[PDB]
Order: sequence, then C-alpha cells, then structure tokens
Amino acid sequence: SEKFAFQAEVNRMMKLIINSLYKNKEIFLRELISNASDALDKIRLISLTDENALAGNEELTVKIKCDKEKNLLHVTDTGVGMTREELVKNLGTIAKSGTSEFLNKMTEAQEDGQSTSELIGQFGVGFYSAFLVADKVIVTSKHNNDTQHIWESDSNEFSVIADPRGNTLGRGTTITLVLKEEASDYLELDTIKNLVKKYSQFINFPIYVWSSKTEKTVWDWELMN
Ligand SMILES: CCCNC(=O)[C@H]1O[C@@H](n2cnc3c(N)ncnc32)[C@H](O)[C@@H]1O
Repeated sequence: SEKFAFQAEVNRMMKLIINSLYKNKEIFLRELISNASDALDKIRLISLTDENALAGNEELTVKIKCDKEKNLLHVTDTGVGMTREELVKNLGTIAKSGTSEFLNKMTEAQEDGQSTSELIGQFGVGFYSAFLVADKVIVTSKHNNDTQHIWESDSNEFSVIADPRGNTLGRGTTITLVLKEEASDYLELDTIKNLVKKYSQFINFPIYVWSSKTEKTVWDWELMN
C-alpha cells in the first residue's frame, strides 16, 4: 500500500469539473460509461495485433450493479485495464498532452460563458466527476501486463495497493462509488436503468444492469442498448 498526493493541476481540474457539472451530477455516469467504452475499444484494437489479447477474459461488456445495502455503485468493463503505474500516473497526474489543452479550453470557455460539458466529454476527463456523487472512489483494474490492483481516493489523496483477492477481474476495470447520502437515488434500479439507457446508445459494446424481476425474485443482467 503506497500513499500519494494528487498533482496540483489535477486538484484544480477536479474543482473545475465538479463546479462545471454541479447542477448536472448525473453526467458522472455518462463519463464512466464513455471511459469503459474507450477501454473496450483499446483492447478490441489490441486484439487485431495480438492473438492472446482476450485470453484473460473472453467477454467485452460493461456491467453495472447497484448495491443498496452497502451503498455502492459498481461500473465494470472488460476493457484493457490499467497497470499499477497507470493507476498512479493516469489518475493522479496530468499524463497526456490533451489534458493540459483541456485545462486551457475549460478556463477560457468558463470565463466566456460557453458550454463546458462538451469539453469534459471531448477530452475524456470526466472520471473526476464521480466525486459529485461519491465520498470515496475505488478503481479495481487488471491489465494483461500487471497483477490486479486497487486505487482508492476521497479526492484529498489517493493510494494504490496490490489486490489481495488476486486476479478476479480477468481483464478490465471496476469503478466502485461509495455514494454520498444525498445520492442514494443512484442505488435505485429504475433510476440507474434509465440513466444507463440514456447514456449508452452510442457504445459499440453491450451494457448490462443487474436487475430484478419479481414472492419470487429473479436477478440477471438486463441488456440496456
Ligand atoms: C484524464 C482524466 C483522468 N484520466 C483518466 O480518466 C484516464 O484514466 C484511464 N481510465 C479511466 N477509466 C478507465 C477504464 N475504465 N479503463 C481503462 N483506463 C481507464 C484512461 O487512460 C483515461 O484517459
């Protein structure tokens, strides 16, 4: 277990994003789904050049799960996943060149009254908007080139640890949101299914929500797109 501070610019970026989307919190789920989609594209593109790419997990899905009792929301993809060093660098620092650009266009647009939600989506920085609804964000990731690890943060710092549960994802990433008290509605299946549907019509991968039929109850993955 290693402890880390966020880079200064990521602290600023977190605040810009939270402020930009404060009255549209639900866009957090849009961005998590987009990130999962990009991750599935990446492994799909890798499988064109590497016969083993999918060996760790033969599926390509996004699977969402509400856990009312533990107050958790889980967004799981079987995409490319992240190595330990990518968990640290990609989430904890300004890692790409596009991210800096985003910082400039965001502040210029935000002073000029121009729309910013598109900026967040364009540059793929929406991960941080999970903090509008969660007190704790947890990222479990398994990448073909590393062992499974857990990233966790309350936004005031983050830590990364080897997952003691070993390789349970096979390949891919689970974003786990410890929801704020004011965000318990994101644990309701009807809420989540409408949002998931709303945000997944463009995803070139199937997206499922763990749902109940129903005194007899049957739970199963329900395709959303
Ligand atoms: C740039 C703003 C924060 N950085 C990310 O979201 C990056 O983290 C990684 N990331 C986030 N969610 C991911 C996922 N589900 N699978 C793989 N990488 C992911 C991607 O490299 C994103 O560019």
